[PDB]
Amino acid sequence: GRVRTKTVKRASKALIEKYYPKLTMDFQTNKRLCDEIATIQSKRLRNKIAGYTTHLMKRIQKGPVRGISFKLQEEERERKDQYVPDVSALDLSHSNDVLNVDTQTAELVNSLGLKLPLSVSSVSAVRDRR
Amino acid sequence: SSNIMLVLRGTLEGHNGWVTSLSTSAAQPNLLVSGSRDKTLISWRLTENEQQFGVPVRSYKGHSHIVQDVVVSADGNYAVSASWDKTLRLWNLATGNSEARFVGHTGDVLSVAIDANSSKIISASRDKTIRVWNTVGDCAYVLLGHTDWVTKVRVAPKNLEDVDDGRITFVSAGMDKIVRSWSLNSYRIEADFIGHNNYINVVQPSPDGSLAASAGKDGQIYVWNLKHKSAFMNFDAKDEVFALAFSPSRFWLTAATASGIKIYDLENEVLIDELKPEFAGYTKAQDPHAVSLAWSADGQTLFAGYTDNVIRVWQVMTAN
Amino acid sequence: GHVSQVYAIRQAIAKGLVAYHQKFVDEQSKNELKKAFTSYDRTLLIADSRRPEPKKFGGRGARSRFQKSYR
RNA sequence: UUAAUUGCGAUAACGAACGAGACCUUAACCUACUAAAUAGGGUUGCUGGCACUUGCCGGUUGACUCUUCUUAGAGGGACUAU
Ligand SMILES: [Mg+2]
Ligand SMILES: [Mg+2]
Repeated sequence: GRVRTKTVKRASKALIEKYYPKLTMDFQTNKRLCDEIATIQSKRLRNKIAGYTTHLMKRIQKGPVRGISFKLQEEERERKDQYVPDVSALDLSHSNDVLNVDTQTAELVNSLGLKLPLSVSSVSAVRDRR
Repeated sequence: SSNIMLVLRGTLEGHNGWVTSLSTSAAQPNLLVSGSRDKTLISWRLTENEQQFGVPVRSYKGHSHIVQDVVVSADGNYAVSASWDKTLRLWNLATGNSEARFVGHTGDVLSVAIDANSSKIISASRDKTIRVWNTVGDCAYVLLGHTDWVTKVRVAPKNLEDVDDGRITFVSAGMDKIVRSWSLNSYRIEADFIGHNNYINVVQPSPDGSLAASAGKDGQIYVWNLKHKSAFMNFDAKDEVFALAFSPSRFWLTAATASGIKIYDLENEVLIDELKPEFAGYTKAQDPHAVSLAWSADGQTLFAGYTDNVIRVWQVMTAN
Repeated sequence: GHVSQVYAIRQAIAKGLVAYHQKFVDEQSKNELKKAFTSYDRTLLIADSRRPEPKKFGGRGARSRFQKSYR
């Protein structure tokens, strides 16, 4: 019946979010780090805190996880977010500068008074039986 | 050139914790002292007979906590052990009893260094300090200058310095992200080395004593000159390099990455071999990496102490 | 008591043999002794963990109650 | 899911407080430290007996020495560690 209640989980989360570069995979080194970088009153709570910190560190090493965040992970997320493809995914870069439509939006383009090279195709108004 | 292959020849089972450090004496080639997380040292006698490369000789109990760094004496009859109980222990390699109990570090000791001669003991501890002791047990010097933990201190061997100087030069590094040089007789500072993005995990002067190799969390291995006080080269390991070691015969750097053991050929600035033993029943994400590396006196065998409580020896077997 | 003393001598003799072999004889000898011992009645080298439970009020036993009446 | 309104979470709910947990006493483990004629041990004295080989079981508040057990302080240890 070990569930590691609020205090240890929150303290370990803050420990990771403020000290990820210094934390390691090993329990004993992280125990010493918990001793020096944080003032845990007792020592059983210190051991529980270090153990959950090691568990969360192992989970992070396996991959990215919900809830906790740190400088390196958010920087990586931002760098991945800033990805913009050099090649155009619009303006008819594919299908040899031709995009397929039906009659209705073709008349939409016509009534808009714009040239807009198109390609008509009936949509076979019979609907799938699903 | 130098088509040199190294093959695992034996496994030295018997420890019960991660084999944190290894040491070997030049005078005595068949003895190997290894300290582990089981708070004990083990002396191994090497047998060139069949599968097992060595034979444990004596277990050195007397340490309350993790044994981090182990150093044997120059003669090969004494061994100094640094442990996580803030104390150092001097052991007779034959009697098995402890001679001296060095006390005074307020933080658990992470590394210890032997003098080139049998005069001074250099110890690095978590209390951000370095301590210089006599062989009796008292502390002679308390060297400061590091604002954080000092993880590794191993002495630069005097090769041909002028004739003779009677000056003891070594290096120190840790979580201060710096590498410092120290000179002893007196017993004061020397030049600095600042290259590491993350903090330094381990440093090691070359066997001659003119190249210093440092490593850290980011796997950025740096090679510097001490007698010239300049950088020599820089590589990236791209994993967690736990420990590293020069080689006596070849111009090589073994590096204990979190994935395996790389060897870097220094003259060609290119890695040549990778060492990854074959385990069973794992998930490929927690394979036992290396924490201790030690070459033989000649440079023919390599001892690697892993996290699975095992020493594995790779013997150099040049398959043409 | 008697049998507790006997088990104490058992463990003392075994541990003395093992410690002496470690201290002055050899490693393999001590390891072989430990293999012969621990493969048989682990208590031979490891002290027993069980110790008596303190008694509590409301019952004549360490973890027993007295009786109920209900009427 | 937990022994737990213990957590993972989903969410017109957000942040919190008491309880639980944490915390103290006690029981373990400490051939690691400090030590001890108000606790023990070794060597050696001075003796008793049996053996006769230098050894066995004893006695002495005679000396030197040690802390493994007995103590009690600072600490270590387990955090479900791998
Ligand atoms: Mg009863
Ligand atoms: Mg004691």
